[PDB]
Amino acid sequence: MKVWLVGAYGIVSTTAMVGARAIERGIAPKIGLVSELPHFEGIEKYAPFSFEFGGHEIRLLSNAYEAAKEHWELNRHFDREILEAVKSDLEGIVARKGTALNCGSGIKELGDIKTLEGEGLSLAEMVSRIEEDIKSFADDETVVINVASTEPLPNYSEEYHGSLEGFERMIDEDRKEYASASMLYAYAALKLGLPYANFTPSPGSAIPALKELAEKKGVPHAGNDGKTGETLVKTTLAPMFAYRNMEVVGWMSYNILGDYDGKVLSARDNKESKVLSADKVLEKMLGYSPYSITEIQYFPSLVDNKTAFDFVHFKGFLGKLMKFYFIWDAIDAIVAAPLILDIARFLLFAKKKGVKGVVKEMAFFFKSPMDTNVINTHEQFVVLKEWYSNLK
Amino acid sequence: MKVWLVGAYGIVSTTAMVGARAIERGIAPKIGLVSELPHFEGIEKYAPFSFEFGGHEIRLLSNAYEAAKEHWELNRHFDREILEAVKSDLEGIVARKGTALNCGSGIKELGDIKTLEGEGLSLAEMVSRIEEDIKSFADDETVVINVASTEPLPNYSEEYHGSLEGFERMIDEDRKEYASASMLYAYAALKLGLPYANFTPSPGSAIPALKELAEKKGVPHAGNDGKTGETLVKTTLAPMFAYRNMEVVGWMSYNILGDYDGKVLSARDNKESKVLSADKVLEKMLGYSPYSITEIQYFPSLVDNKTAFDFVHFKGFLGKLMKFYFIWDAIDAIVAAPLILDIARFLLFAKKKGVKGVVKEMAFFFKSPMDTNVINTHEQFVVLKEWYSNLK
Amino acid sequence: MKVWLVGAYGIVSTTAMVGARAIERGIAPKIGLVSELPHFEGIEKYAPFSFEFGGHEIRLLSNAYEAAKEHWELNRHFDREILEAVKSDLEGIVARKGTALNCGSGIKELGDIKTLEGEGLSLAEMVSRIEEDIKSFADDETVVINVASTEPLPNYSEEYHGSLEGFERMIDEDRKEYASASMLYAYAALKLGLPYANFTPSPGSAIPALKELAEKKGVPHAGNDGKTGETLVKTTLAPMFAYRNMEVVGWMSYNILGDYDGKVLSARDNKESKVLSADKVLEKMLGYSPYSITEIQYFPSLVDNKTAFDFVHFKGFLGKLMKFYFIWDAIDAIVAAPLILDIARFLLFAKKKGVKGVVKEMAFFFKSPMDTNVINTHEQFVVLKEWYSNLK
Amino acid sequence: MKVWLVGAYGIVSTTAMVGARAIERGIAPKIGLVSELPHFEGIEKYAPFSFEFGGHEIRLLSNAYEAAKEHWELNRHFDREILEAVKSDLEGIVARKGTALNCGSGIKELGDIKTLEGEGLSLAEMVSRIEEDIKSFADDETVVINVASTEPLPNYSEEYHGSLEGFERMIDEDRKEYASASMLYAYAALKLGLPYANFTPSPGSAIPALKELAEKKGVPHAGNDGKTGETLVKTTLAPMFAYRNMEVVGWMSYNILGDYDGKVLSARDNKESKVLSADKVLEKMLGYSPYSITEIQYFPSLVDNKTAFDFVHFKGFLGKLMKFYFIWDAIDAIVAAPLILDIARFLLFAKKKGVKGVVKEMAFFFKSPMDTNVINTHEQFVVLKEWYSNLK
Ligand SMILES: NC(=O)c1ccc[n+]([C@@H]2O[C@H](COP(=O)([O-])OP(=O)(O)OC[C@H]3O[C@@H](n4cnc5c(N)ncnc54)[C@H](O)[C@@H]3O)[C@@H](O)[C@H]2O)c1
Ligand SMILES: NC(=O)c1ccc[n+]([C@@H]2O[C@H](COP(=O)([O-])OP(=O)(O)OC[C@H]3O[C@@H](n4cnc5c(N)ncnc54)[C@H](O)[C@@H]3O)[C@@H](O)[C@H]2O)c1
Ligand SMILES: NC(=O)c1ccc[n+]([C@@H]2O[C@H](COP(=O)([O-])OP(=O)(O)OC[C@H]3O[C@@H](n4cnc5c(N)ncnc54)[C@H](O)[C@@H]3O)[C@@H](O)[C@H]2O)c1
Ligand SMILES: NC(=O)c1ccc[n+]([C@@H]2O[C@H](COP(=O)([O-])OP(=O)(O)OC[C@H]3O[C@@H](n4cnc5c(N)ncnc54)[C@H](O)[C@@H]3O)[C@@H](O)[C@H]2O)c1
Ligand code: NA
Ligand code: NA
Repeated sequence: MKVWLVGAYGIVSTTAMVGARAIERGIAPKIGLVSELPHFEGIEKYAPFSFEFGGHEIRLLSNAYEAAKEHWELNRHFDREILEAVKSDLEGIVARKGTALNCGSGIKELGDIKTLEGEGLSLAEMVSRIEEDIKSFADDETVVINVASTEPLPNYSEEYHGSLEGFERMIDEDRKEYASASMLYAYAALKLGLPYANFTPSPGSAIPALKELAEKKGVPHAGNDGKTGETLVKTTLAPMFAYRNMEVVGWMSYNILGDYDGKVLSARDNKESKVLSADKVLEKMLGYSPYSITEIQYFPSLVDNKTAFDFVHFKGFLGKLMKFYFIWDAIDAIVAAPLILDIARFLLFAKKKGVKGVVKEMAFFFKSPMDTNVINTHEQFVVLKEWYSNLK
Repeated sequence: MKVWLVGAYGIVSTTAMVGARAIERGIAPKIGLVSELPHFEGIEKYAPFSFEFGGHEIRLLSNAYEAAKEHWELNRHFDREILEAVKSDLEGIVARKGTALNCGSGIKELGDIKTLEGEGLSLAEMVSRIEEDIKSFADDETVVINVASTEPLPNYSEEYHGSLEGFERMIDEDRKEYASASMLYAYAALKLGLPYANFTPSPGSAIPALKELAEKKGVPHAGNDGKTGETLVKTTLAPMFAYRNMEVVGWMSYNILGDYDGKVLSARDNKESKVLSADKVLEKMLGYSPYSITEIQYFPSLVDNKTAFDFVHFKGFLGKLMKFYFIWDAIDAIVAAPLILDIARFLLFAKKKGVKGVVKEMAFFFKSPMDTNVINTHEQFVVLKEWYSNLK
Repeated sequence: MKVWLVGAYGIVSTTAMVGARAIERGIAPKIGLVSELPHFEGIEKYAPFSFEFGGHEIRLLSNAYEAAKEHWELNRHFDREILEAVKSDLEGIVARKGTALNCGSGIKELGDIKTLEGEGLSLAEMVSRIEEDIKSFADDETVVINVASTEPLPNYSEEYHGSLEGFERMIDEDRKEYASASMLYAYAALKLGLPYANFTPSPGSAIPALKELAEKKGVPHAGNDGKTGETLVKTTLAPMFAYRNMEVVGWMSYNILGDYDGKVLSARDNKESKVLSADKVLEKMLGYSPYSITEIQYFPSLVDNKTAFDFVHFKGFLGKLMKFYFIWDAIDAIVAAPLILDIARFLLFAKKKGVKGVVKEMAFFFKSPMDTNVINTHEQFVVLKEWYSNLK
Repeated sequence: MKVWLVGAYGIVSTTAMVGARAIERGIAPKIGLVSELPHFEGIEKYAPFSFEFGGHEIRLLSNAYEAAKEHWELNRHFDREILEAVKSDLEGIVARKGTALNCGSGIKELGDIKTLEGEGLSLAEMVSRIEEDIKSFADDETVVINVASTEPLPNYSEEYHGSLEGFERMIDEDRKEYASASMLYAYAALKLGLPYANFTPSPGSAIPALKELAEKKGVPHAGNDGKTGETLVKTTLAPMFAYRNMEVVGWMSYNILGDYDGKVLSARDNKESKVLSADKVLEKMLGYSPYSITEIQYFPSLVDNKTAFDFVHFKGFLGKLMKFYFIWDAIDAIVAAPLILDIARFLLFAKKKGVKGVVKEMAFFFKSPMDTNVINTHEQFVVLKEWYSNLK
């Protein structure tokens, strides 16, 4: 299959790519890959473990190996022997210039960039560029996945976001103020008939205009926001207090990371997307609102080794308060990369089984799952096993 | 309803008793009580929230208030106002002398004791004493719950444990070597037709002889070993790594507590019951065996504020290792006491709905659930909701 | 001795007062009191353990017992038996209306207040009120200690802060914009010849104008900002990495607390004082600057049980990075209250031994110690033992 | 200078050796090296940073590179580029067969071994072998350092350990029962006039017989037991509670590690040396005894990444209890290796300045410092700076 990755030179994207090749060549195991769990035995009928890559970027690099090597040099998150072994393959992956339209002050932190809007292009002329890039690449086993830096909350609009005719009136009118890059790549993927998933908390396809598009076109789509680390523990651990009839009175989450993702999210406007996609979640599981703080702070020595500290204060019998603490030390790109591969495969599956519109049943992968109030990791894994069973 | 509690002067038992009265008088909330969750709306038809208490003890105290006050003085785990309010009621709860038969070197740590075997009695004469105590107390809404100190592994016997005729040949023969106190109270409860649960990891009713008894007599029973704190997190958190196709390569659990339970478990022979009821659990959820250490150490300053430190080391994508830590700070008797009340109510329910034999469906409450390989807290809560739905 | 406490109805102040009486009546031990360590044997010649209290407040309460009881009700940070025992004594402690001048947006969080400036008074007329309150109270064994909510950074001024003639030209001119409440109480204490310490990070006496005053008047003074919890660990633990020739590359401190102090510091302008009095400290011990973040977030369930989470990332041999974590769970008022008593006693001592100006040698008590680059807790404890030895 | 290392193929030893060469070739920094702190400017007059290595081993390997590579393969605790760069130099380091005499059941865990006693040799004939190995190597700038696996407590003897004439009567008599390998290498180093340090908690030179020897021969010696990680925090952090007049009521230390050191210490008899060299330390700083547990458990996934979890429970004002937690994640060989280099250099220094007998002033490096009750890391660093100042 083919996968077009927006943000193709990022750490998640490049580590998905390193990983795919390394497993393909049989020099790495298949751990971390949900689509390789036994209950999904049979998936390789529809989405075999075979990948070719392309994508959009705004940072300047020769190819995807150079990009992979840049993150590796800092993180050493896979062996030098893997890098060497996948070099050749990754050198032939060359991203295309995308659009950083309304992608926040955070984008400054990425250094050297070049974008389509900086060429002067109108919305319609950018859309055309994006679609040309993908369609030239795409086939009938192609999926577009967004793994680009998180954008701030978009400029509000019922007219331009509320319907597909309204969204297309935006492009027609060249009303840049209401378009964000991630809306345009999602728009482009769906107009071309390709499945789309958003691994970031940027709006993407989560606006009505694009939900309506995906359905008309009969195209499956999923998101938003990969649930990979702290929030996975949170949606796995919060249920417990509910099952035991306890009140969570406060829950603190503090995350520190560096590298590009930590840099970008170091901006106030970009940060806001991720902190509000991480605060309403307790309520969806407990039905009420504990005092819940969630913070991201930049901390450069850690690079992609995002580390989180949470503290859960909770009432139990007689209303006596008690305490729980945890700490997560993992590299974000390792928890994230095989999920891109699973999501893709599950997308191809769903496309082949005639699925269209939000694949709500893929909530298991995401912090802000579209078109569903099922947040509890256990309930989401069941919904996912049962979804796939019904369609196999 | 009535509840006969073995170890009636313990902290769990006395805090169940304080709590029951305090809620009865409407001066405490119903938090921590699973039987009060909305899905169990309707239970109060069969097991209303109304309790009268009795039990067996070996430590010497005037009544259950004096006992409650002793633990309170050290722990202050509920308000002074509650204690005062429940005093009168608890002063009229007077335990009966039980049996510490083959209950380990740990029993020394409890100080002043007196037991039936120390009167010289044979097995048959002790059995008679125990049954006389309970039957005089019991009615048709009576349940017997074991909350006594944890016993070591019992002396092995196919003949005497393997069948009810064989177990009764033990009593007949006065073969003390093969009987443990907790087998005799379980034997007595079931011979009298009362439901029984074991909140401790001592054998209790978990031997074939007594499983066969409960069935013949048409009596429901549940256990073993209340899952209240660290192990609840463990069976709630371990699934996550499985759902995400990760390998847990090692898992460390270290617990420190004091007070009587920490004292008794400070012995090598008594400790062994609890550490082996806490080590095989990962396998039942993951299907393989991480390196898993589980320790209990005495630490007197903590009293009943058992605190646990766990560390989970796990492989993910490409086999990169990563780390998770947690720490649990809670008072054991607060996490444990409403469960005694739930278990009782669920026992009365099950009795009334004609249930007999192991109530496997109550696995949710226990670390060593009898007659079931369902350990995952999520799966156990579902099995419990569905059990009760089918019978309501 | 007498102690006038600014913020006399706060938790620190009231718990110093509860504690002093409880020890006086011999119903509490002398733990937490540095002035009671054996190397300070002999201090009771100059500052016996005997206290009478007064102070300034802006929150409305009948007396210091009602105030003590308010914090106790929420925190239960000492026994009910102590409260009862010290009631009478504390009921006869009645604060006087002070001034909240330029004390930040945070002051809103304290609810019901009344202040001198709200009566309309000029600077000179407020100064007069403050001095009248204290002088009526004071004797020759009186010390004034500031334990009031933290103020934001004051409005900058060389003219009005730079000299005593300049500061007094401020009062004369009624230039409120450049005066903060804590400058006026410090000004008043020193004009009356009383020793002063600042337990908060508000400017207090730490401006040149007031340093010059204290010297002229021959009056000892100390500050700023009680080092009681996290920062005590930080100045005790940071040296270690230096002694071992390691580079600290990043150090994260995150604090969560509630109650009034957490409320007030919940404001952006008030928070700023405490976060900049907690960030430059590493450099003073290591001589360079690790990436250091320090945050305070409001978290109401904790009340005065401020809890902190720090993470220290550091290079060692060959430049390999390694990790250290800690967590502090303590009630702030317990760590803070005996220090008020020590500081006072050490102030009276110093006054009697003819000491004047900044008592740099009391750095051991403070996060921002005036007139000294000695931050390392070990070095500060030595400087303090040696100071007192030289004067005894 | 030359350094003879007992246990020359261990991770500490080989990483000291990798490190020394890598710094020598100017491809690594001098971090972690206490002898390179500015207060020891001038040391390179007496002990320049220049090293040649030799040592005794019992595990079978071709040279010190193969040994270094074995630990590296598992731990990757320095770059591949360093290994390659130091290869040649390390290939020419070939250990000599030593003695595992009375070195515990733990020694089984090391796999393939060969030892002098297994050749049949008497004590006198082994001593001769050991001395021949070292003397052939030694010069006038040679030091012998013990970095071999920890031995159990030795078989008790006043006669044979109590005096040098008595110890030599042991060798003479061939009374193996009372000799441990580490006593014989220490005996040999000192008879040859070489300085000796013990980086392990095995007796070494810490018996009177060998203390008397070192003095007669005018030879400096130091130990025991490198204080590198958890215990360094403990002797840095414990003072704080004392300075603040608090009572530590309990202190828990739990360590988990793997690799050879964790394997060997996995034995009950070997473990005992390290747990009793880690329990009496609090008293030497606080003057009383908190409840203190200290444990080591094997945990193979961690290899040399020893991780520790401590919990400190302590009374403060009014006797209110409060809590502190910490966790140490570091690789033991990184914290340990430059100390071998410092200790050596400080040994050569001391030898040249005519120092003889225990160098008590090197306590700073060790968990069980000989001939001194100075345990507090701050006080030990001062004693060390002042020692060196007095002699420079
Ligand atoms: N565990 C995780 O790594 C995790 C979890 C949840 C969500 N995410 C989201 O995944 C995304 C990528 O994560 P990462 O850690 O690889 O970050 P990264 O910054 O290294 O990668 C993002 C890449 O996208 C590029 N980019 C930014 N805006 C773009 C645009 N509008 N068009 C085309 N390219 C653009 C950047 O140049 C960069 O190369 C981030 O939004 C992150 O928040 C990551
Ligand atoms: N969260 C929890 O508190 C928790 C969790 C799981 C299991 N448990 C089990 O619950 C039991 C009670 O816990 P606790 O903390 O109240 O301990 P506890 O020691 O205070 O109470 C046990 C009581 O039983 C009595 N006893 C001991 N052996 C007896 C015998 N054979 N016959 C009659 N009485 C006997 C003791 O005297 C004591 O009063 C222990 O086995 C414990 O391991 C507790
Ligand atoms: N461990 C600690 O508790 C700790 C450590 C370092 C510094 N401090 C500082 O101590 C101070 C008091 O701490 P707390 O926890 O008791 O807080 P608190 O809010 O309960 O007490 C402060 C009291 O001062 C009063 N106040 C505020 N501004 C005033 C003004 N300008 N004039 C007169 N009264 C005023 C408030 O009404 C309140 O009653 C805070 O600044 C705090 O930041 C506390
Ligand atoms: N931070 C630390 O690494 C640390 C801290 C304090 C003490 N120590 C002590 O340092 C010693 C070495 O630590 P390591 O982690 O390198 O362990 P390691 O097991 O890898 O190295 C010890 C080496 O000594 C050899 N050996 C064992 N007994 C011997 C004998 N009697 N004669 C000659 N060789 C022998 C072993 O074969 C091995 O190669 C251990 O005692 C350890 O407890 C280490
Ligand atoms: Na870690
Ligand atoms: Na705690």
